Amino acid sequence: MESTFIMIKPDGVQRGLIGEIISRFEKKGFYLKALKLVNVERSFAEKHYADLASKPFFQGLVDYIISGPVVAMVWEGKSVVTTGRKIIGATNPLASEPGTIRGDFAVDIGRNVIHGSDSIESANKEIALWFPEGLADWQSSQHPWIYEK
Amino acid sequence: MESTFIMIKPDGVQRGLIGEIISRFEKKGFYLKALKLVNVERSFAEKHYADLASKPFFQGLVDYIISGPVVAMVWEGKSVVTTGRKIIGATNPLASEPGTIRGDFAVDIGRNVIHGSDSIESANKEIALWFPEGLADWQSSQHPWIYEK
Amino acid sequence: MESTFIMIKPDGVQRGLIGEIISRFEKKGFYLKALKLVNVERSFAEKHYADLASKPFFQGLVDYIISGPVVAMVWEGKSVVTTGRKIIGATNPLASEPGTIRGDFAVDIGRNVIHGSDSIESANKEIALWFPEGLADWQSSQHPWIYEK
Amino acid sequence: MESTFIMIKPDGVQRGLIGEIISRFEKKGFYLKALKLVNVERSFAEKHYADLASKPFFQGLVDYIISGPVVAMVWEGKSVVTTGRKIIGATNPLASEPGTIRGDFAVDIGRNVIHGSDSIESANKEIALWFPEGLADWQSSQHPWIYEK
Amino acid sequence: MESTFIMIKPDGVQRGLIGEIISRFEKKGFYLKALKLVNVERSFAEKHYADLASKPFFQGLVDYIISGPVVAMVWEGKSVVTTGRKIIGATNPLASEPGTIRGDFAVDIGRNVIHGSDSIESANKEIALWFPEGLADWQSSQHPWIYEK
Amino acid sequence: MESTFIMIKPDGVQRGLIGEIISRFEKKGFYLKALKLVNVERSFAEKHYADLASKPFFQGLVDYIISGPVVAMVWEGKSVVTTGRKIIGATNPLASEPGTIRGDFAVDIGRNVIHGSDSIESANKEIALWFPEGLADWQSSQHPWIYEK
Repeated sequence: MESTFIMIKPDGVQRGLIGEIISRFEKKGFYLKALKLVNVERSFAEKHYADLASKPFFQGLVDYIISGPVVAMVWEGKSVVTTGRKIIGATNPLASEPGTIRGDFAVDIGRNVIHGSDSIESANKEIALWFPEGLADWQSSQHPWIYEK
Repeated sequence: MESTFIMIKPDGVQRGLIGEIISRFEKKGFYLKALKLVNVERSFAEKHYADLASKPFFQGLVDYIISGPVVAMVWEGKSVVTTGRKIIGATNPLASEPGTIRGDFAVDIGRNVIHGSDSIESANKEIALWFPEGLADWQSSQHPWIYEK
Repeated sequence: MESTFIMIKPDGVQRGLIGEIISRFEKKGFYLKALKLVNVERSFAEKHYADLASKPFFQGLVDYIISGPVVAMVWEGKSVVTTGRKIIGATNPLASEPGTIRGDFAVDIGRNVIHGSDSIESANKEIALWFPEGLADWQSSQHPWIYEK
Repeated sequence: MESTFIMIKPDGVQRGLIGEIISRFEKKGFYLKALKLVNVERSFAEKHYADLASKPFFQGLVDYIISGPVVAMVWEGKSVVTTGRKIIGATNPLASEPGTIRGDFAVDIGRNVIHGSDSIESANKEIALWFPEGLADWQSSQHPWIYEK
Repeated sequence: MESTFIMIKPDGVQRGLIGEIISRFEKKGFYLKALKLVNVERSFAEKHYADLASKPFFQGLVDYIISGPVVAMVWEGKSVVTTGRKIIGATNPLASEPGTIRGDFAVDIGRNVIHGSDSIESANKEIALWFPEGLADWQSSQHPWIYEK
Repeated sequence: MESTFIMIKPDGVQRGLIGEIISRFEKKGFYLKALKLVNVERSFAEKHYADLASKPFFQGLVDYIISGPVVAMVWEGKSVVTTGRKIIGATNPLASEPGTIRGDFAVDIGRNVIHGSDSIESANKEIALWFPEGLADWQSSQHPWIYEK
């Protein structure tokens, strides 16, 4: 029942990786509980990157994330926060192992295809930020085969 | 620039087919312009299936679409309304071709995984219904390789 | 609940297509009820192809099937007999459409990868012949999403 | 010519992963020498898990493995025992690397999809238990390109 | 031993479809006998499209084929000419069937991803023009499982 | 703009892995700049392996590489030399991780499917030797989405 925030970045949209990314999370056994394709504006972007407001690359982060639509998602499951980062791979795509999303698809840190919450507290914050409206809840018929007890 | 409405039905979500379906439209070269996971309510379901209100099965259609979340999508491209439906495949399982979405995944007309607009006219209507908020516009850098001129 | 007999021929095994073929039936929503890797003896082969003993290429069918192990399967589902044949594609892989098993993988009628029962009465005979030990029964937790009611 | 015992557990069957799993071993270049779908009997399962008999989670293992059919397999090839384990991934899916079977597909240690022999000695034991009748026989035409010498 | 000329057009290259296209011919059982990535020069293009010199779309064809590199190939196998064309699918994207290359990837007749010889006579001519240096020869270890006799 | 030499060995061609290998490089975001199917002649093989001329296994290497056609390629991108080797996986398939080319496909060090340049120095020498004719020039429409700036 842990939940995490996964965002496909503008480059992930442009390079036609939306379905592929979602499939990795689906096949893993995680539950998609929220999803929307959205164009972000500066003021929202500034809130998402709030932790980095004092960084000199802050403006570039904001300039980029508004330059194309992104796909915002909430995924739910056991250890989905840390396992979500494992699926995504390392920060630098070139250090990311084949088999991970960044390992298979990315080469440039500034074009790293996807974002995943770095921690349970970051996730709760990110989810409240991106999905004020809440989630589209459901119960998977495969629950008893994905999970024990 | 033609657009169509495409919905992954409750069985599509439950059977873990969301990414696979999206990948097929992406690889075809179509542009995703709206996307969301939603739990549908009765009156909205009744509006969506309005054309069938006098049919005996109308109630069943409504009950089912409200029984689980769906993925609502808008796709844009040349002839996307009919080509969208070609990729989806015939309604009747006996008539579906291997290589289409229903040809590959569906065995029951009542569990047909996905549904696309019949016409430009009905698409316009479905888009206005499902996405009052409008679309997330963008321009693909692959445009000049997908389309001539 | 209808069932059909599906057999991967010795060329299917040799060309490493066992998993791919099984995945196709699984993804379609059919239920695997029996499965084994078998070396076939001539008298058994002759029983399998009994309804063809009068023909000249009867010996040809028989020799082919004893030339290496085969994978014998029972698949269960709505219209699985006809649908099984549709997925397999035309007998002459030259006429087989891309998206079918023979359309994707085969070029020669004498190496056409796989066999599916041609009718319900043939399926019942074949299942009785290959699996007198019975089937492995189970209920899929995805049943209510693959089938209506 | 080394051989190992690989078993797709009931959740692998239910989640439709049979073909995918077989494909990974085929593509690696390993040779399938035995295959059956089976419903496991309780006293048989108690034997298979004997080495864990005095462990706490022992009865749970026994209860679970007879709760649905499994796919029992023998695979042959150089270092197939250790390499089969490498393909399968870490026991705890929390640790399993993307690109491995459990890394790609599993989230719960109690629903970890598949089993492979842990050593040559376990393999011999498991193979004698599950396939007392022995193996199917064949020689791959790809042998001289998979192996040297 | 029949051979055909298959060429991936600049849009096929730009959209990253090179490996995918080659895979489809490999899996079918055909033999790659010649292969090169090449930039095409205007007068060579004029020669390739010579038979269309009187047509008003001639110059557009010439401009387009030289706007990017192409992957020129020779494939060999039974009925490879007509089957090559079948794998490629209909010229017009409103007609291309899902499961074919154009069916799966193309939406515009002017950006149709790939070319295949339309007849044995055309093949022979194209092969002589594009590969006067001849072919690379080899024999596939899979020949006896792809072909009978 | 760094470039590397990647060669699919005879076993990779025989096993029908050509397209699958190319796809992995395309999907990562690298640019194919040279590609051809070649029958290597003894004196050229001796040049390619010149660095190992004093090794006892030198003649074995030479014998193998001329036994069947290879696919020679040049790929370009950020850190493509080291990244190429990462995608390919460990030299010994006992160590190669699932997700890498050798991880997924190879089991014998002597049949390790593919080779990539081990350094920028080696890559330059290899590119000069295999592609004296030079590289294809083109600019990917995806460049601004693969690379920042």
